[PDB]
Amino acid sequence: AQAEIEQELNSVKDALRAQVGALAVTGAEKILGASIDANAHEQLVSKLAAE
Amino acid sequence: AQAEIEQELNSVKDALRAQVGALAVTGAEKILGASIDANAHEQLVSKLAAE
Amino acid sequence: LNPSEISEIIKGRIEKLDVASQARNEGTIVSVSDGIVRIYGLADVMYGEMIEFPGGVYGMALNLEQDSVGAVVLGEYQGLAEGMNAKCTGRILEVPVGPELLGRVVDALGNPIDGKGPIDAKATDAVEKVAPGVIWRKSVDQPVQTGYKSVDAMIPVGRGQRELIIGDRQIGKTALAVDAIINQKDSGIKCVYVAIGQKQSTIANVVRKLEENGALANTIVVAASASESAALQYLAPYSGCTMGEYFRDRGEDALIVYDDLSKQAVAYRQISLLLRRPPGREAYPGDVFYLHSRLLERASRVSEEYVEKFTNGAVTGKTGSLTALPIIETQAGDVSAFVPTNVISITDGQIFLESAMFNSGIRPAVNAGISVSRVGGAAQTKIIKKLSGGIRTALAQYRELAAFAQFASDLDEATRKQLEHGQRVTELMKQKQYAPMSIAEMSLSLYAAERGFLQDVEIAKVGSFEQALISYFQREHAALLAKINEKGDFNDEIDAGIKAGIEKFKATQ
Amino acid sequence: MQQLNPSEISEIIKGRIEKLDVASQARNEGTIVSVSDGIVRIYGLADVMYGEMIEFPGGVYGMALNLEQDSVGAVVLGEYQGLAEG
Amino acid sequence: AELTTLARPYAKAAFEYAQAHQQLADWSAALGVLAAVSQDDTVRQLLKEPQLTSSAKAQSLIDVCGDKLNAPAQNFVRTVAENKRLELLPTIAEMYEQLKAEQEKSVEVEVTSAFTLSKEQQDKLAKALSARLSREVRLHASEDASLIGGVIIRAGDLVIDGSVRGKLAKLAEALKS
Amino acid sequence: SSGRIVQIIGAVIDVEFPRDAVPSIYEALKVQGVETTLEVQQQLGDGVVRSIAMGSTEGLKRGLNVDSTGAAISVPVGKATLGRIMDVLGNPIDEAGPIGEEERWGIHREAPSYADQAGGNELLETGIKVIDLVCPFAKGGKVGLFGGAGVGKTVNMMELIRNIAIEHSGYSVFAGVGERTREGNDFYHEMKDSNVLDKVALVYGQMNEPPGNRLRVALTGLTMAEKFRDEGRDVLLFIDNIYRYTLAGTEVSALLGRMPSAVGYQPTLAEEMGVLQERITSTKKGSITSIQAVYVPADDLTDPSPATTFAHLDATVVLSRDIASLGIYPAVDPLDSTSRQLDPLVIGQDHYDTARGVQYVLQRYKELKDIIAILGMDELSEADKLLVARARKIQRFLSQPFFVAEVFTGSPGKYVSLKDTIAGFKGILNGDYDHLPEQAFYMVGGIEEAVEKAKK
Amino acid sequence: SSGRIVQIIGAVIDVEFPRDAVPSIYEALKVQGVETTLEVQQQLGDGVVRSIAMGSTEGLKRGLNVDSTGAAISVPVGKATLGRIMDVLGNPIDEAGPIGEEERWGIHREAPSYADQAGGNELLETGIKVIDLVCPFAKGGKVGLFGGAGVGKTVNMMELIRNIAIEHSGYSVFAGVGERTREGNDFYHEMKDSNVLDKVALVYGQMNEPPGNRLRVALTGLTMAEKFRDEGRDVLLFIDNIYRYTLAGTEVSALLGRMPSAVGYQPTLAEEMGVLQERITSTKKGSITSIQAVYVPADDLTDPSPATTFAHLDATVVLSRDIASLGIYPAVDPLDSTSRQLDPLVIGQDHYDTARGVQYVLQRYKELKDIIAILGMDELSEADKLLVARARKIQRFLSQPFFVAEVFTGSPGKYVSLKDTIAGFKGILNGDYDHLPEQAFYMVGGIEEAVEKAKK
Ligand SMILES: Nc1ncnc2c1ncn2[C@@H]1O[C@H](COP(=O)(O)OP(=O)(O)OP(=O)(O)O)[C@@H](O)[C@H]1O
Ligand SMILES: Nc1ncnc2c1ncn2[C@@H]1O[C@H](COP(=O)(O)OP(=O)(O)O)[C@@H](O)[C@H]1O
Ligand SMILES: Nc1ncnc2c1ncn2[C@@H]1O[C@H](COP(=O)(O)OP(=O)(O)O)[C@@H](O)[C@H]1O
Ligand SMILES: [Mg+2]
Ligand SMILES: [Mg+2]
Ligand SMILES: [Mg+2]
Repeated sequence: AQAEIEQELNSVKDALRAQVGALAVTGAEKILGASIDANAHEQLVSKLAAE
Repeated sequence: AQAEIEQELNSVKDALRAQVGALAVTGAEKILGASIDANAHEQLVSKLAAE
Repeated sequence: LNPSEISEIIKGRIEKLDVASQARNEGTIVSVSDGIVRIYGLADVMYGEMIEFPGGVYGMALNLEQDSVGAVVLGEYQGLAEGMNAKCTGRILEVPVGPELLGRVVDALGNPIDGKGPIDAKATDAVEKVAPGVIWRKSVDQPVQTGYKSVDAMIPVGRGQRELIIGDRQIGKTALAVDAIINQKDSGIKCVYVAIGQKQSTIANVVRKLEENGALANTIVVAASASESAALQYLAPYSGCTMGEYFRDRGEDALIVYDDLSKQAVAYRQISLLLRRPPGREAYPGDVFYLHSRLLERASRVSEEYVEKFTNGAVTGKTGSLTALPIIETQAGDVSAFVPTNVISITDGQIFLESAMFNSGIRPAVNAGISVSRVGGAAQTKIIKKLSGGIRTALAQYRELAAFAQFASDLDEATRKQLEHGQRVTELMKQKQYAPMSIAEMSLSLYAAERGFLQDVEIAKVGSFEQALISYFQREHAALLAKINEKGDFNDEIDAGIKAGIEKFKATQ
Repeated sequence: MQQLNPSEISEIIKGRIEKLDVASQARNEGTIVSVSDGIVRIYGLADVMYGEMIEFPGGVYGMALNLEQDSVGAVVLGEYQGLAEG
Repeated sequence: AELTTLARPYAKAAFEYAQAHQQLADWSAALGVLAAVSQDDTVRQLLKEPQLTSSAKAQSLIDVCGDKLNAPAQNFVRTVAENKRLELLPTIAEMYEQLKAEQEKSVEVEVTSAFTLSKEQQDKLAKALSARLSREVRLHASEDASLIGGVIIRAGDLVIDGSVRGKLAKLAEALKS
Repeated sequence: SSGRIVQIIGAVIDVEFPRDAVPSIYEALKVQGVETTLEVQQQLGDGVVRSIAMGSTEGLKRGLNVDSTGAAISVPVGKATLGRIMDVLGNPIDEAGPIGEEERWGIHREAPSYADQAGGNELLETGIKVIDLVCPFAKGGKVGLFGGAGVGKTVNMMELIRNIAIEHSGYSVFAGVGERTREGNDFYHEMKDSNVLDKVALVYGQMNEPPGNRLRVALTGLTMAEKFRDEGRDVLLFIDNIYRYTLAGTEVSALLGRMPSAVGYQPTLAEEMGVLQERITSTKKGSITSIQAVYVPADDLTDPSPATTFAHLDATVVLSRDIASLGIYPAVDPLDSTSRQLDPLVIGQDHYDTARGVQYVLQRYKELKDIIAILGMDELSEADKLLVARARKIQRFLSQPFFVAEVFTGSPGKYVSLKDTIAGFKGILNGDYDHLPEQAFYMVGGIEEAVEKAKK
Repeated sequence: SSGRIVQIIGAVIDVEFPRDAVPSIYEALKVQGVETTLEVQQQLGDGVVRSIAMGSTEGLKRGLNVDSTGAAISVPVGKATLGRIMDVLGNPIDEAGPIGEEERWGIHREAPSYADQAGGNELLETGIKVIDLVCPFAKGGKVGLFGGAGVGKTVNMMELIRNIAIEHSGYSVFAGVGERTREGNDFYHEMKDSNVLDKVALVYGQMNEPPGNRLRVALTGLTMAEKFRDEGRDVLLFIDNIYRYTLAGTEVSALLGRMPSAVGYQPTLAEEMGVLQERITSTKKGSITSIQAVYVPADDLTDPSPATTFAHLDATVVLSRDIASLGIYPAVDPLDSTSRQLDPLVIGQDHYDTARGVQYVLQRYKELKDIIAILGMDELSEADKLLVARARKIQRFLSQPFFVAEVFTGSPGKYVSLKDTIAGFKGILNGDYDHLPEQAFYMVGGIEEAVEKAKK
C-alpha cells in the first residue's frame, strides 16, 4: 500500500522529467542554430587548436 | 492517492511549462562555452510559444 | 509532486556537462545480423571492452580478428545500421555495488526495473574478475542453515561452499533455493537471486514470495528474462557474482542463487555459433567448461589477512565469504549431458531431486544415495553434527535393504531393526514449502529418531508426533530451545534436558 | 571467395615478381611453409611421389602424404619441433 | 575472410619489391592503373570468364596496361591471375599505399567544419597535429552544414571532435541516462 | 529509394540498395512486377540486405526492382477485426470485402516491462475432471497442451473453447499457425451457424503456406490480442500450434547463413521462443488468458523445442499415446501434467490433498507394472492389491465424454463441476466405492453416474 | 627480435614476427606493457605464430609489441623448490618472496630411452584393506585412482599421502591440476601443521585459471620431479586430476584449427597423453613413484579419455558410484580393479588365493542380486544362501574409516596391515564368522573389532 504510492509518485516525476529534458534539448538546438555564426568559429577552432 | 495525484498534477505541469525556457537557454549557454543572454532572451519568447 | 526540485535535478546534469574535447579511437558498422555487429577501424579496442553506438546503445568486443571486430549488443540491436559510427571507451564492463542494492530488482547491467527510484550506490566493480589465490583462502568451518532437515542433516552447506541443486523440470529446485534465501533474514548473510532466461511473471512471483516471507529487504534480485539479448543472459551470473563479492571482500557473508546455469550455457552457445566459432560435444563451444568454472571459483571463504589487505586495515580479525547455490536442469534424468557433467565436476557437492520420489509424496525429493557434501561435519553446529552422524549412509543402505527384502520371508532382528528405523527416518525427512525449522526444532526431530523414541510411533503418525513435540517444547521448554539456538552447542546437560522433555511428552500426550 | 592457399605467402609471391618461372627449375627441392602437430607443409617438390621420403635439415625425415595442387603435406618420421618455416 | 586478409600477401609482396628497387612511384602508378583497369566494365567481364586460362587473363591485362607495367609489374599480374585473384586488384593497391605512407612517415587527415576556415587556421591545426603525431600531415579540409558550429578532425582511426553537434549529443545522452 | 534482387534461394532473397537508402531490420519491402512482400532479417554490408518472402518465390528472377515501405508489416486492429478472417499481412480472406479499420499496428513489439506484470491467481473451472483436479487453470494465465501426432490436442482444445466461452463475455483472438485448412473451414462455419462469430478475430497461415507466412502469423494474431488487452479488456488468445512458429524458423535458418545447433535446430531457438512468449501476458491494463497447443516430435518430450517451451507456461497438460491406446480420453497423464495453481494457499487443503492422493496411488501403480507383467497380480501384498484396484478405478474415472467428441462414438457430452470432481476422487481414495466393478467408472462424467452404470 | 599481436580469440593469440626471426615451436613470448606470456603451439607461416596465453586476455589489444625469449617456458628446479607454492611459469604464489634458484629447466623434454627403463618389483604397503588385497603397489611404479564425481579420489589420495609421503625419507612433488582452490589450501595447511612441508614442492593450477595454465602445470611439476630423479634420488609424484590436462587440450583444440575426433575430443588425444605419461617413469639413474587420480566422465569407463589412460598404469584402482550410494567407504570395486604385482611369483600363493577367493565370491553374488529382488531369497540353494551371506559380509569388510575422513564419518581412523587384511578375509571365506551379523563388518578396521561390534 504506502510503498506502492511512492513507487507510482516517483514514476510520474520521471515521466514528466523525460518530456522536460526532450523539450530543453530541442530548445537549445534552436537557440544555438541562431546565436552561432563566423564570429563564433574563430573562438571554437582556435580553442580546439590548443586542446 | 490516485485521485490526489490527478488533482495535484496540473499545478506542476504549468510550472515546468514556465521553466522550459530557462532550461533551454542555460543548456545552450553551456554548449556555447560563453555568455548567451544577449542572443537568447529574444529567442526564448519566440521559441517557447511552440512548447 | 514538488516543482523546482525537478529543475535543480536537471540543472545538476547541465552544470556538470563535459564541454571540453576528448581524444577517442573509432570504427564503422559493416553488418548487423542476430545481435552481432561487425566493425572496421577499432585499432586500440581491448578484448571484452565496451563499445559505444549511437543513441546510448552499448556492445562488447569478443572477436578481434586481423581485419574486423565482432561485437555483441548489450540490449536491443534492431535499431543499429550499416555506416553508423562505433566508438571506444577505455573501461571494462562494470556494474554498481553496495548495500543500496538490497531490496531492489535490477537488470544484468544494474539498472533498476522495480520502479522504486534510483540506486544511490557509491561504488562500481568489473563484471569479469579472477578469484582470490590459494594463500588468501581459509577452510570452511561455519554453517549455512537452509531450514530443511533433510538438507541441513545429510547434505550440509558451509560458508564459502558451492552446492549444486540438480534434477528434472517441475520438482522443487527453485522452491529449495528460495526457502534457503528466506531462512537468512535473521542469519546476518546477504542474499542474491539471479534469474536467467525465465519469464518475467515467474520472476515477479518469486519477488512477491520473498516480500510475503519478509526476506526481500536482505536480497538483491538480478533479472535477465527470456526476451532479453543472449549477451545479457550470458553476463547476468557474473554481474550477480560481482554484487555478492562486495560483501565477501569487506569481511561479510553472502549467498548467491543461479536459478539456471543450463540457460546461461544455451545463451553462450547462441553467441558463439553466431560468431562462427567451431562447435564441440553437443554444438556447445569448446570453453563451456571454463564458462562455469570461472564463475563458480569466486564463491569462497577469504582469510582475515585478505580482508585486512583489501580494506587497508579498516576491517580486522574477520573472514569474508560468498556461498553459491547453482541450479541445473536434466532431460529425463540424463546426467551424461555435456553441461551437467561439467558443473557436477566443479561444485563442492550436489543435491539430486528425483521425480519418482516427488510423485510418491516425498516432497523435498532429495535422493540421499546420490546427493553428497564434500565439506561434511565441518559445515554443521555441534548438536546437528553429533545427532546426524551416519544418517545419509544409513538411509542409502535402507533403500537397498527395502528392495532386497521386499518379497522374502521374515528375517532376523538386525534386519527388522534396520528396516523399521529406515522407514521412520524416511517419513521424518518430509517437509512443507515456506516452513523452515530452527536448529532446536531440527535437533528435537533428529534426537527423537536416533535415540529410539520413534520405535513405538506408527509411520502414518510420525508427522503428527513431530509437529506436536515441537509445539510442546516451544510451550513447556522455551528456555532450552533459546539455549540450543544461541550457537547449536551440545553437552550432557542439554542431552538430559531433551531426554526428560521427550519422555514427559510421550508419557502424557 | 575461397580462403588463402598454402602457396599465397609474401616471400613466395615476391620471388615470382623477379623470375616468373622460379618453381620447376629444381623439381627435387622445396621450402617449408608451415609446421604444426607433426605435419609440415612444403612449397615445391614438384616431382615427389606419393609415399616417398623427404629429407629435412638435421637428419630429420618425413613422408609425402598430401600431394595437393599448390603444396605438399608431409608427416615427420620422428620429432617435428625442430623444423621451421623457410 | 575479409578482402584485406586475402590481399595482404600480394600488397606486402608488391611493396617489399617496389621498396627494395626504389620503384615506389612507378608501382603506385602501375597498381593504380591495374586497380583502375581491372574495375572497368569490359575488363571486369573478361576476368570473370570460365573458358579463359589464368595466363590468358593475365596477358590480356598486361597488353592493356603496356607502358605502365615494367617487367616486374607484368610478372606480378601473371601471379595474381595464376592464383585466380584478379578480383582483388582494387584492394591490392590500397594496402600498398598504407605501407608506403607509414614508411614515408606521412598521414592524410580529413577535416570537417560547418562553413569555411582560413589558411591561418589550417596551418595552426597542421602544426598541432604534426607535433602530436610526429608525422607529416596532409589536411583534406571540407564543410558539412550538419555541424551547428566548430570542427571535426579524423587522423585515420583517431578522431578529435570539437563541434557544437558533439556537445548537443553529450547533453542529450546525459539527460536521457 | 529502390533496390534490385541479387540472389534467390528458396524462401530467402537478397536485395541490393544504394548505400544511403538501406532498409531497416524487419522493414517490409515490395517487388515491383508481382507485388510480393519481403521482410528484412539482416544487413549483410555493401548495401545488401537479406529477406524472407511473405508468399511464393516461383517466377521471381534476379534484377527485378524492389521498393522499401519505410515500416514493418502493419495489420488492422480493434473492433473491425471481429467476425473476419485475415492472412499474415492483415488482408481479408473470407470474401466479405475490406476491413473497416480505424488504425494499423506493426507486428514487431517489445514485451511489457517488469513493472507492468499482473499477480492474478483467480481459478478458472474447465468442466473437465482431470484438468480441474491436477492442472487447475487461472484467469490471465498461460496453458500448454503437449502431445505427439493424433493424441487429442485439437479436440481437447476445442472442448476448452466451448466450455470457457460459458463464463467469459469479452473478445477472443485465434491464430492458426501451420495446421489443417479443413479445420479452419470447419471452425469458421461452426461459429457462423452458432452466432458466436461476431466476438472472435480469426487469423490463418496453414500447412499449405510458404515458410515466411508460417513464421509471422503468430505475431499477427498476437498483435490483435495486444490491442484488446491494452484497451483494458479481458481477452482469450488461442494459438493452433506454437511449435510451427519455431519449425518455420528451422526451415529458413541455414538459408540465413547460421550454423546449426543440436539435432539441426536454429542457434536462436530459445530467443525466438522468448521474444514471442513474453508478449503473451496479462498486465495492469488488461488480461490475456492463453491456450497454446505444443506438438511433440516423434513423441520425444526431451526434444529441444518442447523442452524449451515448458518454462513459458503456468499450466502444463501432457497427453500420452500409451494412455490413448487403452481407450481413455482425454488422454492426459496425471504424473507428468502440472500447474502453478496446485497450491494449498490457492485451491484449499481439500482439493490439494485429493489431487496429491490420486498422484500417490498412480505413482505406486506405475512402479508395480514390470512385476505384474511377469508374475501377475496374485503375487502382490494385501496392501498393494487394494491400492492397484483403486489405481485402476481412478485411472478410469479420469475419462470423460466430450461435447465435441460426440461425432466419433455417439455418446452425449458431460460437464463436471469442481465440487463433483473432488467428491468422486475423495470417495474412491477413502474406499467408499471398493464394491463397484472397474468398468462402471469408464466414460460417465460425475461419480453418481458410476453408481447407476454398475446396476447393468 | 620483437613481434606484434595480430589477433586475439579467447585464450588463443596470434603474433607476427619478421620472417628472418620466427620463434620456435613451444617457444615462450612476452607481451609488452601487459604482464602476460604466450606459448607458441604452431608456426602458421609468413612470420605468424599461433600461441596460447598463460594468463587472461581481457587487457590485450591488437598491435601490442611482443618479445621472443629464444626458449621454451623455463622453471626453477632443485632444493630451492621444497616448502614453496608455485604457478605454471614457476613464479612463487606464496608470500615468502623470491625462490633461491640456481638452475632453470625448460618444461618440454624427450622421454627416457628404451635402454634407460627400470625393472623393480618391491611391494609397497598402503594400510588400506581393499588396495593391499587386490591392488598391491610397488616402489617406482605408476598408480591410478579411477572414479567419477564424488566417489573419493582426493580422499584416497590424501590417505595414501599420509601413509607413504610422511614416513618416506626422499623428496615429494604435489601437483594440483584443475583442482578446487579450497582443496589446495586445505592440503597446504595440513602439510604446514604436520611439519612435512620442508620435503614437498607444491605446484598449483586450479579451475579459476586460463586454459594455457591448466594445459602446462603437469609439465612444471614433472620437470621438478625429473631434476630430483636425475640426481639419483627416489621421488614421490602426486597428481590430483590428470583428466584436466586432456580437457584443457579439448577446450583449445578447435581454436588451434584442429578437426574434432570421437566424443568431441582433440585428434591428438593419444599422443598428447603419451608425450606426458612416458616421462612419469623410474629409470636406471633414480626412481619416481607416482599416484594419479583419474576423473571418469558420467561414470562411463569406456569414454576415450579414461579408456586411453589404463595402458599407462601398473596399478589400476577403480571406485564405484553404486558402492558409494550404499554408504560403504572406501568405495572400491574388487572386480574391476587390478595390479601387475598380483602374481604368486611376486608376492605369494597365500595372498593370491585369498584375493582370487574374494573375487570369486563377489562375482557369483553379482548374478544372484537381480534374482532375489523379483522371486525372493528363499528359492535359492543351501550353498547359494550361505554364499550370498558371506558376499554381503565381505562387501562390508572392505570398508574402513580413514584418518582424513573423520570430518565426514564422525568415527576415528584405522590403519590395517597386509597380514591382518589377509587373515580377516580368509576367516570370512572359510566360515569362521558365519554366526556374526552383517552390520558388524561395516566400518571397523581389522577383524577383531568386527567381533567386538557384534556385541554392541
Ligand atoms: N516442500 C514442498 N511441499 C509441497 N510442495 C512443494 C514443496 N516444494 C515445492 N513444492 C511445489 O512443487 C512445485 C515445484 O515448483 P518449482 O518452481 O519450485 O520447481 P522447479 O524445479 O524450479 O520448476 P521449474 O522447472 O519450472 O523451474 C510447486 O508447485 C511448489 O509449490
Ligand atoms: N476420442 C477420440 N477418438 C479418436 N481420435 C481422437 C479422439 N479424441 C481426440 N482424437 C484425435 O485428436 C487429434 C487432434 O489433433 P492432434 O493430432 O492431437 O494434434 P495435431 O494434429 O495438431 O498434431 C485428432 O487427429 C484425432 O485423431
Ligand atoms: N573414505 C571415505 N570416507 C568417507 N567419505 C568418503 C570417503 N570417500 C569418499 N567419501 C565422500 O565423498 C567425498 C570425498 O570424495 P572426493 O575425494 O571429494 O571425491 P572426488 O573423486 O570427486 O574428488 C566427501 O563428500 C565424502 O563424504
Ligand atoms: Mg524453477
Ligand atoms: Mg491437431
Ligand atoms: Mg581433488
